[PDB]
Amino acid sequence: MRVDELRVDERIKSTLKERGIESFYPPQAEALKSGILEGKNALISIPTASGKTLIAEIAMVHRILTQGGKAVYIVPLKALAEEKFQEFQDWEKIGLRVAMATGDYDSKDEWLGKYDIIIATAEKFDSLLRHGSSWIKDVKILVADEIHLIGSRDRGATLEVILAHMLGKAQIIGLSATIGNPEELAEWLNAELIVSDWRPVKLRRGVFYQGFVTWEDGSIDRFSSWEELVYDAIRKKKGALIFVNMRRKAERVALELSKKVKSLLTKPEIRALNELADSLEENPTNEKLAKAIRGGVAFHHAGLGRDERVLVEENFRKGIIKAVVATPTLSTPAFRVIIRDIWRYSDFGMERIPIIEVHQMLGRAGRPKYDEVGEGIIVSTSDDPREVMNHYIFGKPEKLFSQLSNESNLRSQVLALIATFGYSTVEEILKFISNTFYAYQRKDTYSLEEKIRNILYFLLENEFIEISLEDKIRPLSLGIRTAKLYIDPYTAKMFKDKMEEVVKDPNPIGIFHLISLTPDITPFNYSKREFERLEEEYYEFKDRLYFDDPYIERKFFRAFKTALVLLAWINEVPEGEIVEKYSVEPGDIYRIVETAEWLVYSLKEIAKVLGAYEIVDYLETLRVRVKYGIREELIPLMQLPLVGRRRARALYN
Repeated sequence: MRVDELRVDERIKSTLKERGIESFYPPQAEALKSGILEGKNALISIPTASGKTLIAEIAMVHRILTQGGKAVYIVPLKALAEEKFQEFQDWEKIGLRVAMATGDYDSKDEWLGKYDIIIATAEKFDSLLRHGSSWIKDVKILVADEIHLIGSRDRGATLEVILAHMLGKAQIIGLSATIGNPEELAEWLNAELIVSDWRPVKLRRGVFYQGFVTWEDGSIDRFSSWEELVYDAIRKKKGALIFVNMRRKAERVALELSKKVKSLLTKPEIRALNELADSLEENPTNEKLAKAIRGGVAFHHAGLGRDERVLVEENFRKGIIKAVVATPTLSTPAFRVIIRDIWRYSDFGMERIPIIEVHQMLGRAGRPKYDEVGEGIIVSTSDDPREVMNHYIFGKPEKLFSQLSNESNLRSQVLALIATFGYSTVEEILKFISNTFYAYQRKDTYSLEEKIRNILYFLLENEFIEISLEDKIRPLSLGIRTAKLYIDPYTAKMFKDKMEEVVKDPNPIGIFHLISLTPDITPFNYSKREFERLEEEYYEFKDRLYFDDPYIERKFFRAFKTALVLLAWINEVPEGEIVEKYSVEPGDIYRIVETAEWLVYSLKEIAKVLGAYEIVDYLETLRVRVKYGIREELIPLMQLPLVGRRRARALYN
């Protein structure tokens, strides 16, 4: 299909041409002629390499232009939002307002009412709906990217919830990877189903086993070692992407590869890779990233700061970096994609990476511009080669299961309905359930109903809600406030129960430990080695905490380690020193800090709700200290367009 055969305003055809696009891939055309341009819902299940995002932009803009209103683009993580924001800029050339909303859960954000295209994570949008933002009624279409994450135990329930709220109120467009139950999800969505595996560049998938790669077609190719695939790819001017399961693993493998890749890097690239390694902020975690990069290979994982990760990502794109070793969470295309591990550590033991995931990983092979073929190789270190092939190259992807039973999401969601959506009867809350994907999969209805009755009891006991002998459920201040803060009802419960202790002794350690013990935060882990030190410091500072005795406990000390880290953060300990002293990386530090700000904020708000107004100012000063990791006497110099503990501290001196 030629962009000009597209029955849409010239403004869109014009913007695409400027983009170099003149025609659509067969999968794109099928999607564009399925009814999405006429408002129908649709579920697009095709390779990422086939431009799922373009089908969404076109249907969004066409939607707005033909009927005013706004378009919502829901993104998986508040990090794939800035990239969606950059690529959605060219829509402003035709007068479209593109906004990005990610955090700050406690606000209606009425300022978004003047934008046409809004990008947000599922959580952020879920809370906007709770706050009842004025403009939401103007949303005419919502696009959910990687909609298949609805099957994620963690946050899939949130995505399901907002989708359940929006179905039949706006056009819904889902973008997903291949899954086992495409038609079931499409039906629940009352959507057109577009399933395809057509891709621009041919994809050859194989398995590397003891000196050889066996491709799906049947042929065999010798390779002395899996790493040789990388080396070969690099010698051939192409690049390589290698997936691993652990951070340190990614780090060991990156440094390793780089030790033999450097002898393939012309003077320019080595010269450049050095100007590159020297630009990295200084800290342990980067020192490593440094050595590897000067060698041409880099590692990529959550333990690295946002910037570092961006620097890697783009330079791999720029091609200045020949290969990047990365973990899954937070993972451009490459000629060769190597999956070096097929077993990952879960709390359920070491398990095999899901099929849906391996496919998504192999699908990143083959750059439209530079390749006549893309190759994805799974490395079988100690698995039956044939079994690996049959399970990951010829096995149906997993079927998506509603993750609505996730007790933490459900408890927070049952209250949200009562406290911000006016549900007042169990039977009415059940009506909501009936429109969810859980209800549509006809999954165990009884068990869900009982978990909800129990949850209502929990909420009724802790005074978030109230009931009548007529059984009319109505929310109370703490209920409404909790729901609007987006925190788990249980962390609110934990704040409420300890509010007397906090006002009796307001202090950093106590608070950080308290918040780091709730469900809304993932405390730092600790090893067998340091645990010794943690115990002494604990018993040395048990007076400042708000809990009697851990025993009378793993999370307790994780939270306690976290309380110490944050404490050093507010006391301006240099990043690098914190990384060292507590064995933690700047990625987790920024993540935890950012979450602590949110959580110390929510404690202030819950304090307001419970009369403890005398600690409000303190917690407020604590919130700001946590956000920038600074002493109070610097909070003024924080205003600036940008500075931080960085210069600020020096300035003040």
